[PDB]
Amino acid sequence: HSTAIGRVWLSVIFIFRIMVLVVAAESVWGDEKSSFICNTLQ
Amino acid sequence: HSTAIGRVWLSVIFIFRIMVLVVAAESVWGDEKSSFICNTLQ
Repeated sequence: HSTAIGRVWLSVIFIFRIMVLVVAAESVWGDEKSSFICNTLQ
Repeated sequence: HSTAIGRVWLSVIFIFRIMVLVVAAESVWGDEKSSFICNTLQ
């Protein structure tokens, strides 16, 4: 019922985004706050 | 040989300055650098 080009390509890009987000959230952004340090005694 | 007013008053003020400097150096300025602290980790 839907268009040929739309569903397949949109689903593929959505799955790619999900995979990239999973990898980045699991690994890259885990210690964004714990390792965030400033040069001060305050 | 010198003037009446000069020697006595100058000597008294000089001795006063010496005593004040002795007290201040012994006590007030002893930890001017050791207790000098800045708010930084540098």
